Amino acid sequence: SMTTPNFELYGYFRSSCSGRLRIAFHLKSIPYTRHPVNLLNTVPLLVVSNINNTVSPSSASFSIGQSLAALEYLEEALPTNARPLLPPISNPVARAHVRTICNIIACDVQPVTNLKIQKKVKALDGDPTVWSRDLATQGFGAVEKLLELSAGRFCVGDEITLADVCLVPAVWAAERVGMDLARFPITKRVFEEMLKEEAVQKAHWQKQEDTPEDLRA
Amino acid sequence: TPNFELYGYFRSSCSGRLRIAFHLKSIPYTRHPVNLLKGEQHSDTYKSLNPTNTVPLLVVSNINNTVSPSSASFSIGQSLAALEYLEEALPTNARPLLPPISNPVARAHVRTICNIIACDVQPVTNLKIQKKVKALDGDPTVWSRDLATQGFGAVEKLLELSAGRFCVGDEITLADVCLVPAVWAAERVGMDLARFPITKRVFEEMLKEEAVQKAHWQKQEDTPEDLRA
Repeated sequence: SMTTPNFELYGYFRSSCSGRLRIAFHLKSIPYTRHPVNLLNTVPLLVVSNINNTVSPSSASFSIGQSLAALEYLEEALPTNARPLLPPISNPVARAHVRTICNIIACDVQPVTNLKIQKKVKALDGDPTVWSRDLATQGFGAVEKLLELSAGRFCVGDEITLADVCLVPAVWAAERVGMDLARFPITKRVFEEMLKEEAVQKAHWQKQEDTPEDLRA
Repeated sequence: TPNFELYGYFRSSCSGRLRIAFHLKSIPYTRHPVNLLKGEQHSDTYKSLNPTNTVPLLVVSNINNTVSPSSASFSIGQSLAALEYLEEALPTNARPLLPPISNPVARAHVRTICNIIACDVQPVTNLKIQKKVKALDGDPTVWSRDLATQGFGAVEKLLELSAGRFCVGDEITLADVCLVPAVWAAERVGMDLARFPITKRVFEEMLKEEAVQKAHWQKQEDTPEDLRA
């Protein structure tokens, strides 16, 4: 097998969904072409080429506009990669726990606290910051109860999984609306352990090419 | 103890996904209806079933729980995780709902469709967010209709690339299982399904399936008499 997928990521330094993929690519040492897209229509968007597109066979590339599907694609399309981000298939219970945590974040927090929805909330004369902070706080409470069951060094045991990959950019996004991370001690410990990772530092929202100077670290 | 217990509600779209998947795969389960309109998920009987109190809740029993080994059960409060769990925990089931592992591109396409519904539509148009919108003095029905119309436009674009008889090719996948209750939820808020011709056709093809009829929101033990059909 001589199959070598080519990856290009249309992303944004501050997008929490783009940050999942940045983290996942660095942890797995998978080279990608970064195409920054300044949001101030889908971001992120991962374009995979040099593959068999079994959906659109005459097409050179295959697009994935949803970060969770893009993450699972990385797990499935690269079976020889030295770092799986899921427990193995023979452990469906641990995989379900990992996916539960990803879904609380990807389904219960991110979609109700993004720019699009904050704007809809301001259109109803609400306070988008308060709306987002209360929803993030509630979602992190559910994350924390699941981490009480599974966390070791990381969200699920002592290895990094997709759960930690989702957790990190969601902490960045939650802190921006003033959520107090200290309310969720296992989440906080796992977050900090993840920031010790060089791959997480390379994926950092303050450390990308399109990070504005005011925001750089 | 049953292998599977679904605490569901007849008109919950996430519960609908699970009912459809169980019928499609002929997997026996025990149904406990929890009336979300009466706030029954806060009652004492459902106390010890944490999460906090989510509907649907899938309780899985008689298993080796490799996360909490002192227990022979676990519960899953996220329908997407629960759907994937059925695929992996029952690998020899007569109806797999994802294309095989040797076609990761088609599994990615299926997951993308599920994610649009499960991430971009259902969370912003569910009962919790509608109540929040109502408290702002907005119209929750209009809010949800706009958001579902927008999500369906993105689904329809993906179906243009993949759909045959069903969402992805000619076989039922998890994309179809997510689509059906999403169409039910969207129509409930006045979305015009005819604007999305591929979605409409796939939805009508799914409604030909007896399993979908057994999972139908109008055909559950807890469907009120005036909503039955």
